Amino acid sequence: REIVHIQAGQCGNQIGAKFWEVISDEHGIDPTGSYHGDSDLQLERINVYYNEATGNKYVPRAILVDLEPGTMDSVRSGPFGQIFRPDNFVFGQSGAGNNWAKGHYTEGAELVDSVLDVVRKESESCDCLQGFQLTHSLGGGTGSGMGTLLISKIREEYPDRIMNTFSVMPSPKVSDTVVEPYNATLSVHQLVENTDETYSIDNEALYDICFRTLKLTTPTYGDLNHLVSATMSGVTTCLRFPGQLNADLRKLAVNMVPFPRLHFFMPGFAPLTSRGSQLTVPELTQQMFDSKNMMAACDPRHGRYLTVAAVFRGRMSMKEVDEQMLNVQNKNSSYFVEWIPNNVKTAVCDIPPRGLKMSATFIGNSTAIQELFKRISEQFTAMFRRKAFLHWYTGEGMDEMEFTEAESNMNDLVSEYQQYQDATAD
Amino acid sequence: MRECISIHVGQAGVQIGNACWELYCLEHGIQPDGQMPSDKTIGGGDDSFNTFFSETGAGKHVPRAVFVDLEPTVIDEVRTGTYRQLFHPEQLITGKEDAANNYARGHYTIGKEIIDLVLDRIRKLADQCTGLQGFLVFHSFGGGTGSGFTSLLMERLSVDYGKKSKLEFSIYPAPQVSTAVVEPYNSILTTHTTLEHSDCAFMVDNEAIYDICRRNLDIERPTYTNLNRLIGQIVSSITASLRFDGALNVDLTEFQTNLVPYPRIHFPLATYAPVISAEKAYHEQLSVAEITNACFEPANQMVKCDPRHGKYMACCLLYRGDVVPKDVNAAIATIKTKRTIQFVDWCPTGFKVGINYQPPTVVPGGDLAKVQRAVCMLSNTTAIAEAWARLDHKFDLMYAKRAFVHWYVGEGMEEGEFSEAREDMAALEKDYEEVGVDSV
Amino acid sequence: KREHEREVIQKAIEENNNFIKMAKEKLAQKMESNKENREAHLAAMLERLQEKDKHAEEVRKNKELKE
Ligand SMILES: CC[C@H](C)[C@H](NC(=O)[C@@]1(C)CCCN1C)C(=O)N(C)[C@H](C[C@@H](OC(C)=O)c1nc(C(=O)N[C@@H](Cc2ccc(N)cc2)C[C@H](C)C(=O)O)cs1)C(C)C
Ligand SMILES: Nc1nc2c(ncn2[C@@H]2O[C@H](COP(=O)(O)OP(=O)(O)OP(=O)(O)O)[C@@H](O)[C@H]2O)c(=O)[nH]1
Ligand SMILES: Nc1nc2c(ncn2[C@@H]2O[C@H](COP(=O)(O)OP(=O)(O)O)[C@@H](O)[C@H]2O)c(=O)[nH]1
Ligand SMILES: [Ca+2]
Ligand SMILES: [Mg+2]
Ligand SMILES: [Mg+2]
Ligand SMILES: [Mg+2]
Repeated sequence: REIVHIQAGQCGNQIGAKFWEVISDEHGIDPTGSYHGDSDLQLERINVYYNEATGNKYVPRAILVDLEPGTMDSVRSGPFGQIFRPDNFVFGQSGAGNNWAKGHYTEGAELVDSVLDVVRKESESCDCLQGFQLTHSLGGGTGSGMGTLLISKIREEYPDRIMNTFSVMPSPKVSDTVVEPYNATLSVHQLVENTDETYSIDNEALYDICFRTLKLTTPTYGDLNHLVSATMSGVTTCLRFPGQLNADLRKLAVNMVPFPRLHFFMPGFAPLTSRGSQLTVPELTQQMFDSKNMMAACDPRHGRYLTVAAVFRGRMSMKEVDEQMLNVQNKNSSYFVEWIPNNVKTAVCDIPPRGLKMSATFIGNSTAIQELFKRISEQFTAMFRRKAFLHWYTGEGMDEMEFTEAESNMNDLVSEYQQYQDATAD
Repeated sequence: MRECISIHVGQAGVQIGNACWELYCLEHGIQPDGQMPSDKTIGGGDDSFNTFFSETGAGKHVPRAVFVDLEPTVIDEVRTGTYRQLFHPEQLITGKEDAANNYARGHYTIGKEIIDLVLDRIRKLADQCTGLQGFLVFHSFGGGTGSGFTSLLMERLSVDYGKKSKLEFSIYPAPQVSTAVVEPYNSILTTHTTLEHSDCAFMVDNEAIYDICRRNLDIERPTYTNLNRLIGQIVSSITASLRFDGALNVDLTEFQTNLVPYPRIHFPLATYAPVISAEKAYHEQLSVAEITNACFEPANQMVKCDPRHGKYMACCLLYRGDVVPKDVNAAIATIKTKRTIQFVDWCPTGFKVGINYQPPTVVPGGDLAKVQRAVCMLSNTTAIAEAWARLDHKFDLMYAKRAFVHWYVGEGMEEGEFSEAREDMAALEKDYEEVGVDSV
Repeated sequence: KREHEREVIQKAIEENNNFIKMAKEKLAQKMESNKENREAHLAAMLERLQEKDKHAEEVRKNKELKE
């Protein structure tokens, strides 16, 4: 029933903050923490993400973590910063300075137990905890290293719970930071082994959608976060509203993860929107299978779909949805693994997101995600062959061995996404 | 005497139970509070409805039923719903965490924690029976509770009750209403484990029911509500033999004697007629001959398969309502001379017939038209093995690449349980082929 | 004849008993193989995690070794 939310670093807290605004809006919860909605369905499963506080109040079961107070202070100052539990803001003063080793082994390590205490306080008061969801970046130091350190520390105390992450992937089109490929490769090496399900949020994809598709002159971080929020609202719909398909973290994991390591999903969304002021069932159905609507800079047609989840939001014909979903599957049969029958699952939610009458979120486990990992391994090998910037990491305590190991594991993961992309039915 | 305990396992099993019990009440004149004005024997009697309903001193007719699910949300709706006063709180059993579409969780992990509580409550119901006949188990093939918990419960019921009758109504998976990609694994795992522990199993292809609702009842995108209303009718037809009395009434056991030639060949095909809309039934009444012929129409089957490409090993006709022997006899004679039914060379070509005079009742706010007479045919055809093959092909595609197997292995299961289950399914498919060969 | 009649009812009883027995045995065997397996799986998982903790000490010690 209950999920525990954890936002780490700058990126994590920023995307995590928007998640809470958007879903609160949807569930009829104001920044004070009261319900002022119309439909009963908004409350049915509110206990999933919110705590029913004394005096008919609703508190996000969220833990805000950062090695620097900067971002968290801005979140507290924010529109919804008052809905939160004040005790759930756990912050350092030092910072990670976009260093994985700092968030993982040293600075983040000294702060990790103070976090665990809040994680436990939240987990003890759960009637039947499902698992946890972490929002973070892989390019930084805090969300990257401490976020991955938190993942393994939590798994030691709740080994039988679902570990879900929204991992924002580093792009050169988005940041000047040179150590971003080093921080990502060490993070992905952690995620392969310790997460059950990871939503791959590629900044390259979010930027190109903003610049090219959305026609944004100078895309900002908040512009990128409007895509992240839309994606995050869609992928959690089935968990928050009464439904039949993928209604809990494990049912979703059993349906999406055929092989333990291959748990990196390509999110997709239609209609693509900008926070400015501005689609049929076949149009929605068509768009969420085209590269332009992919939250990861990967082409579905350059790989095969192992499994897919399709969420439909708004009042439409279920018959039409069924017919359109059948149409795309028959018309694109080659791009779906034959050895996994009936791999596309479809859910229908009558509650549309705000500002839309109908939307479609796509959750895909495509072998085409190897394009996102190949790009990061190229960005890593450019530096690693040179042994460039390694003092930042060896100095904090690490070895050159750890980077060789992390590179291999991410190279092995790509060999595996290819292995099943080439796998035959007969 | 001759009481039957019904066990409703998982969402499919529970929601079908809701529909079934709702319908039995309507057929016997039992109010949503359990009161039956028609019954003069207060506190108890020997009436035919007493095989399914117990009686309190107060005058409440209580279903001889246990509802089990590893999660509260589905059973909670029964606790709050129209018939909340029909059941005692102790008959409605919930866990906190479900089996997450995993056989291993329902059979082992989660299921092991609730099994003894379920057995206690079955025992409590058993203890109120003067002469327990057996059990009716409602579950899905695809869900983790529906597959794993039913398996475990069946095994435990064989240990606890011996060879006391264990019948099942199993929901067969269909893509149109399918909840999980691993349904073919759960179906093969439950079929293997339960094979030895069931005396008769009525499979209900969700696709077959879906098609009937769409085609016969003209429903765009049928809901579980629509599906369960049609299943309610088929189940009622098969249990009517037990819940009513009459001169022409043949007991479910007598049908079973004819339906089961070999212990493993215990899957009968159910065909129901008529399934018609109020609009399509206005000024058109269907005769005994009309409804009988409709039974040999593949469009009216509970499982999608071709019995015209298979061989019969039995035919049972279960009539409901305004039906007299003269007409049934004539309708059978016609089908026979019409020579449309090929039988195995080793068995008699007779049709076993039962008739209950009480006509089919309909749930208010239904799609189904109230008809004067209805029929349910139970046949043992080699064609039912087509269902086994389709499910077995899907399993094969996935298990070749060991797709999703870690989810089972991580819950304590071995690859060996998968291969052993599949080999039993190959053996069963071979058994169905063997029975169809003419003797030398 | 009275002997064979006695023998037949005895065979019915023994086959029913042997059935309940074998069922009891198969279940006990499966619930123990599953208990041992799931436990062994959690054990393996936590040693892998405990070794990640052991390695982190080796890193924090290697850092303090320079000072
Ligand atoms: C010349 C350096 C600039 C700053 C940088 N340039 C680059 O990325 C390029 C590609 C240029 C060439 C080399 N390379 C480094 C850049 O444009 N970005 C880093 C932006 C992000 C930047 O936007 C602009 C237009 O510069 C920022 N946006 C915000 C922002 O949205 N602020 C919002 C609050 C916020 C603060 C931090 C975080 N992480 C999230 C949110 C508030 C405003 C109102 C809004 O939401 O738009 C801050 S910096 C893009 C790529 C995402
Ligand atoms: N006809 C019918 N099928 C149903 C119903 N509910 C679920 N199913 C089918 O059953 C399968 C899924 O099984 P569920 O009943 O939801 O599973 P469960 O036993 O509750 O198992 P868990 O929830 O995993 O513990 C799919 O094939 C569904 O189409 C119902 O009310 N009627
Ligand atoms: N889309 C998105 N990316 C962000 C945001 N904030 C930072 N990033 C990215 O995060 C990476 C650096 O990690 P950051 O979260 O800032 O560092 P941390 O505080 O150490 O976790 C870079 O690739 C940034 O482009 C944000 O709000 N949205
Ligand atoms: Ca009575
Ligand atoms: Mg930063
Ligand atoms: Mg940066
Ligand atoms: Mg369920």
